[PDB]
Amino acid sequence: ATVVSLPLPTLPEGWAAEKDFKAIGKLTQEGSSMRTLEPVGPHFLAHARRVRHKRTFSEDDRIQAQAKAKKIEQDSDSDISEEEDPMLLARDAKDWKTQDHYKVLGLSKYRWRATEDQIKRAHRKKVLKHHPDKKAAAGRADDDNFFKCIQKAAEILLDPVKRRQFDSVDEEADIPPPTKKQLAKGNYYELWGKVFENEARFSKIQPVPGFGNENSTREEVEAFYNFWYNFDSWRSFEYLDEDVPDDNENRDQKRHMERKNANARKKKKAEDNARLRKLVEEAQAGDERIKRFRQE
Amino acid sequence: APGERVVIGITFGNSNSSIAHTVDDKAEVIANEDGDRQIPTILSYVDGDEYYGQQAKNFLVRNPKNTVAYFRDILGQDFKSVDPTHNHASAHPQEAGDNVVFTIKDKAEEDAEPSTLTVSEIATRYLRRLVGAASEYLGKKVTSAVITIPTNFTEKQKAALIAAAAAADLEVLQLISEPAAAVLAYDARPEATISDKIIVVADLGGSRSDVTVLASRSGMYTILATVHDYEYHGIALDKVLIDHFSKEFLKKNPGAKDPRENPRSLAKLRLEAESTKRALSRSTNASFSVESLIDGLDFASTINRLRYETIARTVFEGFNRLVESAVKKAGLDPLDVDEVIMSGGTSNTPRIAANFRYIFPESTRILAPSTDPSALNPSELQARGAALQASLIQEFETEDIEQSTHAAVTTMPHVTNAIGVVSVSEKFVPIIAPETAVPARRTVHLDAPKEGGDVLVKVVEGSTHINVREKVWKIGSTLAEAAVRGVKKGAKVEVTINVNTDLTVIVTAREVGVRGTLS
Ligand SMILES: Nc1ncnc2c1ncn2[C@@H]1O[C@H](COP(=O)(O)OP(=O)(O)OP(=O)(O)O)[C@@H](O)[C@H]1O
Ligand SMILES: [Mg+2]
Repeated sequence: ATVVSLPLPTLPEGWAAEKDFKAIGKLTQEGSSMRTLEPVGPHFLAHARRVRHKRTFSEDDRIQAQAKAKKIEQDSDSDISEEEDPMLLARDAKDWKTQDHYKVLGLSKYRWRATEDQIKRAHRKKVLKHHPDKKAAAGRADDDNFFKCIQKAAEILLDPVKRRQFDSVDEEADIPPPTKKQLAKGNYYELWGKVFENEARFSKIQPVPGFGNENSTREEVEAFYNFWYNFDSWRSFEYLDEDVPDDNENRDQKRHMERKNANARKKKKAEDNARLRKLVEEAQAGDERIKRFRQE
Repeated sequence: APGERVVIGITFGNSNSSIAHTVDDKAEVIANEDGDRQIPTILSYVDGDEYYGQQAKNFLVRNPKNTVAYFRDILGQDFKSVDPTHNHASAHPQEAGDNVVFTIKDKAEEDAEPSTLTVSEIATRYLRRLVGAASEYLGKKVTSAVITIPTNFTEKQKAALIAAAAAADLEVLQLISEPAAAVLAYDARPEATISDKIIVVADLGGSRSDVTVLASRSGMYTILATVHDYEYHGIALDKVLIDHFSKEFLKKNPGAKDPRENPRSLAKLRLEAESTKRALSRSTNASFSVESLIDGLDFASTINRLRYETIARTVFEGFNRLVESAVKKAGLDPLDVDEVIMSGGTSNTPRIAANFRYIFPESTRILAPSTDPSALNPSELQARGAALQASLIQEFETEDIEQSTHAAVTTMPHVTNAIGVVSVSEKFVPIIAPETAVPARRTVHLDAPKEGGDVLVKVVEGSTHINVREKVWKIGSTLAEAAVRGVKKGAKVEVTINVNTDLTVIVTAREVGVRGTLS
C-alpha cells in the first residue's frame, strides 16, 4: 500500500447517501483493451494455477477470436510497386552521381515522402530478391552491377543528411510552372496552392499557409504572402560536387577543392533563390485579390 | 520423470549462445571447457573432428569451407525469406526441397565426399555439444532446458527448434522471450521490489537490435510494443573500424593491394577489430596488431575511446532514432518510461548508456553496467532468466505446462484508463494504474483535512496528458463518491479499489469506514 502525502476534499454540507456511497459510473469494454500476456514468471504461474482450477482444459480455439482484438505483428506485400527496370535498366552500368534513385528501391509515388521503416523494409525486400548468393547458379554473377547499385542506393538514402541533400539536388519530380497560357482555365486559387504545397519541402515552419479561394480573408492572404516572401530554405546542392581522393594530403587539399565548391554552390544557391522569387512574383502579379483590395 | 530431471536455461542468438543453471535458487551461468560463458554460435570441422566456440572462431581463417555460422535465423525458414548478407563467410546454402542445406566435410578421411547436412542437423549437433558441456560442468546428464527466443519467431521456426531439440535428445519445457527473461532475471532476485514500472528492454546484439516496451505492474508484464532493426550494430562498427585501419595500412605502404579482396585478410581484420573494440571497452586505451597480414608485412596502431566514438557517431544516432521510433510506436513519451534495461553484449559500452541517460529524464533509471552499480551482465541476463524459469517450473507436469501456456489463461480484459481519487487544496491521484489487467487490487493512504471531520472520497477516471515537458493527470468521468465521518485531525484514510474480472469495482474508504460496489 503506497503512502502519499496529499489531502482529501472536505465533505460538503448536506450530502448523504445509502451507506454514504453513491455509484455514478462504471468501466466499459471501450474503456478497456485486450492484450495477451507472456507465460513467464511466478505470478503468471500462480494465475495459471487459478485459471486451471476455474476452467480446467483451456479453450484456446474459442478464445483465439477474443485474443484477435489486438495484434502486435504485421506483414507487408512482397512487391508493392514492382518496377520492370527494362533490361535491368540497360544492365545499369555503375556510374556514380549520375544514377537515379528511389526507382531502383521501388518507392515511386512516394519519393521525398517516406519513413525509415518503409525504407528499410524495401531495402530488405530488394536485397533478398536480388542477392547474388541466393540465386547465383541462375547467372547472377552478371547482376553484380545491379547489386552494387542496390547497396549504393541503400547507403545514399538511409543516412538522413545524404538523403536530404540528394532529394534537394535532384528529386526529378518537380511540376512545370503553373497556369501556363496553354493550361488556361485551371483555377488560380487551387493549382497555385497545390504548387506551393509541392514546393514547401524546405519550409522552416510546419504550419505553412495555403493560397485559399475567392472568399479568403485579408489577414490570412497577407500572412501567406509574408511567409512566402520571407522564406528560409535548408536546401543545397552537393551531390554534384567534384570528387576528391578519400585519403587526402591532409587538410590543405580539401580546402583547396572546397574553394571551387564554395563559389559554385553560392552562385547556384543565389540562382535558385532568384527562380523562387520569380515564381512568387508571377503569382503576385496574377492574383486578382490584391487588385480589388487596393481599390476598396 | 517428475521425481528426477535436469533442467538448464539456454540463450541462443545469432552471434553467441549461453547456458545457465540454478544454485540455491540463484542463477549462475555455466562456462564450458574453453572457459567461455558467452559461447559463439559457430561450428567448424577440421579432419572430421567437430569443434565449436572459441576454437572454431580461431580456426575460421584456416578452414574456409568447413565453418558454419549465423544459422539461427535460417532455422524454420523458407528459401524466399533466407537472409544471406551475414552468411558470405558461411557455406552457401543450397535449396534442397524446402530445407536449405550446407555442404561441408565432416568425415575424417581426406578423400571422402563432403556431406550435405541440413540446418536442422547443424542446430541439433550444436545443441548436443552445448548439452554435453553442461553435462561435464554439472557432473550429471542434462535432460531438460528452457530456451529463449525472439518474439518474431514463426510457428514453423518454433517447430524447427523443438524438432532440433528432440533430435538432440533435449525436451523443451517452454520457450520464453528475451525481454521476459531479462525482466525475470532482475525481478526474481532477493533484493528486487515489485512495483508499477514502464520497462524498456534494449537488447543490442551483433547482427540485430531489439527495443521492447512493457508495462510491469503487480509483478506481471504486458507487452505494448517491440521493434527489431537489422541495420545498425556491432558488426557495422567492426566494418567501419576495418575500413579506417585499412586506410591507415594503405597510406603507410604506398601501392599496397587493397585488403578487401583477400578473404583471409578480411577475416583476420574483423577478428582483430573485435578484440580491439572489446579491449577499448575494457579500458581507456587499446591497441591493434596484425602479423603477416599481407606479403608477410606487419602492422600495429593504438586507438582511444573518444576517437572511436567520433568515428562511430552515426550509428549512435541510428540507435537513437530506433529508440524514439519504438516509443512512438508504443504511443508513449520518454517522461512515461520508468526503467530502461540495457541487454546484450553491445549494451556494455558506457557511451550508449550515457546517451540514453541524456535522452531520458533523470527520473528514469538506466540499468546498464557503466551507469548503475547494481547492474547485472547484459550477456548473462537472458541465460540466467531462462535458468530461473526452468527451475521454478519444475513442479508442474508436461500436460500442466501445455495447459498453463494456452491462450485461455493468458488473455483477459486489461483496463485501459486509470482509476483514481480527486484531491483539492485551497488533482488526480491514481490508485489503479492505467492499462492494468482485471483484479489488481490497490491501496492508497491519503491525508485528512486540516481539521478533518466529514471527508469526501470522490473516485473518478483518469488519463495521462503531456504538457510542454511535464506529465499531468486529466480527470474524466466520475465513478463513485463516498464519505467518511469524523476523521481525526492529521489521520490517514485508507482507500482500496478492486476491479474484479466480472468488471465489478469494490471501493473502500476506511479511516485508521465506507464501502461500495459498482456493477
Ligand atoms: N566478451 C564480450 N562481452 C560483451 N560483448 C561481447 C563480447 N564478445 C563479443 N561481444 C559482442 O556482443 C554482441 C553480442 O550481444 P548479444 O548477447 O545480444 O548477442 P547474441 O545473444 O549472440 O545474439 P542476438 O543479437 O541474436 O540476440 C556482439 O556485437 C558481439 O560482438
Ligand atoms: Mg542478444
